[PDB]
Amino acid sequence: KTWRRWHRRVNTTQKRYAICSALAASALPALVMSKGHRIEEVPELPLVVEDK
Amino acid sequence: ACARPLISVYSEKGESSGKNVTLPAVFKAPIRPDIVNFVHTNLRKNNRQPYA
Amino acid sequence: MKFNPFVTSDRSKNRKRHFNAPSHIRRKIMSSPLSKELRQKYNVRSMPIRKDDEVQVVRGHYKGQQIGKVVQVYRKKYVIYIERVQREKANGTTVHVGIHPSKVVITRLKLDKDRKKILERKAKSRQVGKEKGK
Amino acid sequence: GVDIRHNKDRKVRRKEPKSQDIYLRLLVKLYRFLARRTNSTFNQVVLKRLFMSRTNRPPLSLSRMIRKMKLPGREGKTAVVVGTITDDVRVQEVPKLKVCALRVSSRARSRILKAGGKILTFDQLALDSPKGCGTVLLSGPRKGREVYRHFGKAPGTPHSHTKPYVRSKGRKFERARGRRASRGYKN
Amino acid sequence: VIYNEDNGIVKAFRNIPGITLLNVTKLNILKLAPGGHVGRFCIWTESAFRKLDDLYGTWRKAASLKSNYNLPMHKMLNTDLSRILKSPEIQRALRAPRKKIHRR
Amino acid sequence: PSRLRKTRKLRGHVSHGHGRIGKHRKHPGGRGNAGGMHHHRINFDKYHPGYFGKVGMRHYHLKRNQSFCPTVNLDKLWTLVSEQTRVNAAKNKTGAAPIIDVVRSGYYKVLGKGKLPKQPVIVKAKFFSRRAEEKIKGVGGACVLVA
Amino acid sequence: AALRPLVKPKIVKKRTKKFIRHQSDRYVKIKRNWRKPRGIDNRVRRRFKGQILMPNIGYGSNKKTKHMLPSGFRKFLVHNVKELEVLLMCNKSYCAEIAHNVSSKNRKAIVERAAQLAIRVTNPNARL
Amino acid sequence: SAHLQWMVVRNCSSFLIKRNKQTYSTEPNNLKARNSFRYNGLIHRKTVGVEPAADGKGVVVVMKRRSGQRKPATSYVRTTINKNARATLSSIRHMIRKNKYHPDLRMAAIRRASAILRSQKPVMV
RNA sequence: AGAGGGCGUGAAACCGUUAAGAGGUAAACGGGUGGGGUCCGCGCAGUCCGCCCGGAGGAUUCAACCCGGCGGCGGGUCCGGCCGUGUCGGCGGCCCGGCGGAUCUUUCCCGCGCGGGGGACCGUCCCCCGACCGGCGACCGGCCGCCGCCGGGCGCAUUUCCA
RNA sequence: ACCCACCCGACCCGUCUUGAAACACGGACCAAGGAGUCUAACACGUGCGCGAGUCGGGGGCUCGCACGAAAGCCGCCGUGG
RNA sequence: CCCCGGAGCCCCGCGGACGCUACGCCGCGACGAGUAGGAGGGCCGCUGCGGUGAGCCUUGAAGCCUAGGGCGCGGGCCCGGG
Ligand SMILES: [Mg+2]
Ligand SMILES: [Mg+2]
Ligand SMILES: [Mg+2]
Ligand SMILES: [Mg+2]
Ligand SMILES: [Mg+2]
Ligand SMILES: [Mg+2]
Ligand SMILES: [Mg+2]
Ligand SMILES: [Mg+2]
Ligand SMILES: [Mg+2]
Ligand SMILES: [Mg+2]
Ligand SMILES: [Mg+2]
Ligand SMILES: [Mg+2]
Ligand SMILES: [Mg+2]
Ligand SMILES: [Mg+2]
Ligand SMILES: [Mg+2]
Ligand SMILES: [Mg+2]
Ligand SMILES: [Mg+2]
Ligand SMILES: [Mg+2]
Ligand SMILES: [Mg+2]
Ligand SMILES: [Mg+2]
Ligand SMILES: [Mg+2]
Ligand SMILES: [Mg+2]
Repeated sequence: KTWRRWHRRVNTTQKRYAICSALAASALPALVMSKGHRIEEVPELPLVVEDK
Repeated sequence: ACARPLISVYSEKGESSGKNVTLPAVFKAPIRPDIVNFVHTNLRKNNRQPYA
Repeated sequence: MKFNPFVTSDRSKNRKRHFNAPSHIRRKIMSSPLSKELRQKYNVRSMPIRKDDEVQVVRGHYKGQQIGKVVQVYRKKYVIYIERVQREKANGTTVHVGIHPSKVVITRLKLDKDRKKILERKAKSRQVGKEKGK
Repeated sequence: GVDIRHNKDRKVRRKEPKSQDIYLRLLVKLYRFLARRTNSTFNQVVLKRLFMSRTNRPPLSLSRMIRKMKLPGREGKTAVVVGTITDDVRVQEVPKLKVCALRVSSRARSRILKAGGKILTFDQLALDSPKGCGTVLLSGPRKGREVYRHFGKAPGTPHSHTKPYVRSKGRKFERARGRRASRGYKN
Repeated sequence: VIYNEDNGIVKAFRNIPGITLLNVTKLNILKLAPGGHVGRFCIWTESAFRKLDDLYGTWRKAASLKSNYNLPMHKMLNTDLSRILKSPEIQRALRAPRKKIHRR
Repeated sequence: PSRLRKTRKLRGHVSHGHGRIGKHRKHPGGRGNAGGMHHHRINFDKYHPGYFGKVGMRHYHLKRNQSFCPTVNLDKLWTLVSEQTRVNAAKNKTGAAPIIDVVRSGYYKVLGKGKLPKQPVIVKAKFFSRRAEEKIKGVGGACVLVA
Repeated sequence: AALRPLVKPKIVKKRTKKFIRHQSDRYVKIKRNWRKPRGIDNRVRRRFKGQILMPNIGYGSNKKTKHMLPSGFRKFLVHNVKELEVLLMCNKSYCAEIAHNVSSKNRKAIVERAAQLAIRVTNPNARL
Repeated sequence: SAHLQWMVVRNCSSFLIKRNKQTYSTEPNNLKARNSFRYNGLIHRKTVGVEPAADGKGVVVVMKRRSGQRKPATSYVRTTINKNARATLSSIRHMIRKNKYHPDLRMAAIRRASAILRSQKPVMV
């Protein structure tokens, strides 16, 4: 049927918690290599570049 | 409050200049992959077209 | 990617618009690139092929350096027949083996006024595009 | 053939927390090691109450924490709760505290840190007192949930004070035959 | 790649395969943790790495762009339980083990 | 997740968890709440008392706008007002006695549950409880009506 | 000479025949894969005398010799050359197994790399 | 720290490999290739890795520096040992012994180093 | 065409032929074996080697030990500086910082008793040097101990490879 | 693991039943399809976030929608449950 | 009346696995029937999706046949030939 419960809404605080955990594990290169990103020449893993 | 290091800002050719920004506490937020997987697999169902 | 929501980008719909295209769209689909001398002389990347254009065969079992005139352009099967691109049957008669125009390079065009104005329009569009990119 | 009644051979207690949360699993590992190494029973009770579920570790309130810590003898004492510390807005004054918990809410945390107390975690509690000396282990209201008001003796039965499952309370949904002496019978 | 303003970075990192662009205030969970796996290689800018503090703040400061949101608290702070168990404050109180394997 | 439901562990089992002797028929005891006084009477007596019968008067055009009377206790009374108001209390050599407007906070009647701290107040509410008024006048406050 | 394992135990097996399904001899649609009888009156289910036997937990092989080849190794399915350095510290107890979908061009490279790394392959002479 | 990211990595890492009852781990600086808490070089503060040389003769030894986290380009230092193989085993043994540099990886790194030594020679006739 | 105009691959039920085995308790099955076949793994002996040591054949270099350079680990009176948290000092930023308040002031201003901007007050976030406790894995520059790498002096009782 | 030979055992599966190998029923054989799903109301148990609060429904503001009819935000952050 | 960069020991309070996917490894003791039914584990199987394997592939994918080698108690799975 078309009226299946297709969509799921999550709590806003849970969505903010999960996105803060994702931003926190965007650091920690042991979690980045275990994801599978080749990292071997990256000078600093919180890679912040200019505003240019 | 936890420890916050000082991340450098790289230029357009590598070659890190004298600009240094303190790391936010968002990167020191706790990691819970069960919450990340919960929120991911519940928000992933929202861009899903119906079939009948 | 494509951003226009009116462009199709669908598998079966693009196969439908390809294999059920009318003749004036089949003429544009059956276009072939030009040789490097013709590209340097006209600044034209590709052109649709005509009844009596001169053709080198680029890929296939009939690959070679022989410049062969097109016998005829058969737009139903999306194919062209060239002079020396033929094959003997069992009964000894020679039948021209068709080559798809994507594996076909043009060495000499058969120039008329319509082809001259098409190449001038395409060269003007390339000039406007190069000026916009410059 | 031996006559063991095998109905109760498998003890149904918790061996591990059913949750997959990794901070709680690290706290579980640390208190596993403290339970099977230290001779104290405090670490065993802390491990057993880290095993339990969310409806089984009840939230403990700040005014009940003040009440149970202003008992005589427990000066210089810490309060170890294996659930959550919730704030009560109906208490006015709060003394110095030393509260160990899994999670303290923001209002209770601000109230304790404004009163001048200390809020430790369980790893800091293990670094402070590994055997559990100077501790009082507390727990919130276990029967305090609304779910226990429907349990026990059945309604429609004399000397029973069980809340029945009513979709909407009012005048004409109940309090008729079965509750009135005029309509047949009451209980 | 996380960008702050649109001045051509979205047009630039557009046909290079693999790069997903995210705005600072419009961060997406489905692109910061694809497939449920939490780690992701991210390239920040200066005005993104400075605006994260204006998005979520520290523990002793509010979000300052959101209405009511503080950072969450850790269930345990020091997660280096190897260092915790090899610290002398616990091993002074620990007893002697029983590791002699007594077989049948 | 149909991967984790019970119908996967019942593949190969004949009666599918619903009994061999008494089969899973369509409606063995009627549809819905069938049989109130008959054959479900023991269930409707020992689990739903008061379900059958009329009681009380009938108010035909009822509306919650007339009977809307939200209640607040004296135990949560300083919660409606900011904390610096009770920081700046028992001072200034005056008997400062701040005003707690209850209708401004969103309640009408002030009830008398709980302990009230020793500080004079001016509670402005539409209705009062007698026990609440006794606690307020015992602390040293004043109950002011408002419409 | 061949590649010898670390230890060579005597692999004992409680049963080496297959647990065939009931009436698979009679019917062609009934495969040899085991299905437990769940009938009210079934000879195999209530275990009469001299029939097919049901697979119980009692036929379990020893944990030291479980999943063990008759040569003394344990199989590990290997697709490419990079997966051969996985078994570099396990060559005395584990052996490589080249997959079916691996072409004959790099199969020779996998065989010569395992010969350099002293890892036994149970099928080196297959394609050539 | 380390146990936290081990609790993350232990089941959903890209280098994890199941398939036929053994769970290995295929990242660099994982000698003995186990999916264990002892043998994992990405997580820990101190990391010993043993690899064959790119030229084909010698063994490179990888040491984690400790001088900077969050910086994978300068996180490791590589050295090359191409000697008469007894000095190779003794040099790697002294690296892991005298520097107090995580002595649990010591004998296993000796195993992997001397297995690479037997790898870099003509094996058959 | 081992793709031949209902033609991509072409299973099972069923049929034909060839090869093998068998045949009077209908056929078929389980347990235990034996015999005959089709293939697999050896083998003109497979005794397989992995270490340490002794002996007779060979041999290029280097380790032992010093010199110069580079990189790494550990650390002291914490050596000097950044960095970093808990308290104290200047209440200093408070106006040379924004916010919020159900604390006052219309001693003020503007738009007409109201709203905003001022003025104090409170709460939340920061500046400078100095002390103590944990210098805390958040970083360096010198100093010491140790380890590894490169180039020489190291000519042969040392050193390592083939049999 | 293919076939044959011997000794002992061994009645044809599913179902209704107190009882089936049944002179009880369905059943020549084979291939494909084929039967506990979805919405709502609840009840209990469990996982997560916040906590005397919680939730944003609905709506509105940002991107022109490839990824999107996703995501982010709200003196509507509480009208309301 | 001395330190174990080493007393040299069936025990090393000096750092301390070969043994540690701590959701792991190891050591004892008891038990093992089962319909209707209930619960748990599946590195049993099918299909599609988000990640992941610098995955496989015309130097041969899926499917199919097999008198071959096997593994798992089993569901089934991995190779060898066409
Ligand atoms: Mg039993
Ligand atoms: Mg039981
Ligand atoms: Mg059953
Ligand atoms: Mg039935
Ligand atoms: Mg049932
Ligand atoms: Mg029934
Ligand atoms: Mg029976
Ligand atoms: Mg064909
Ligand atoms: Mg086809
Ligand atoms: Mg085809
Ligand atoms: Mg055919
Ligand atoms: Mg009947
Ligand atoms: Mg019965
Ligand atoms: Mg009968
Ligand atoms: Mg029967
Ligand atoms: Mg009869
Ligand atoms: Mg009948
Ligand atoms: Mg019939
Ligand atoms: Mg089927
Ligand atoms: Mg029920
Ligand atoms: Mg619940
Ligand atoms: Mg309602």
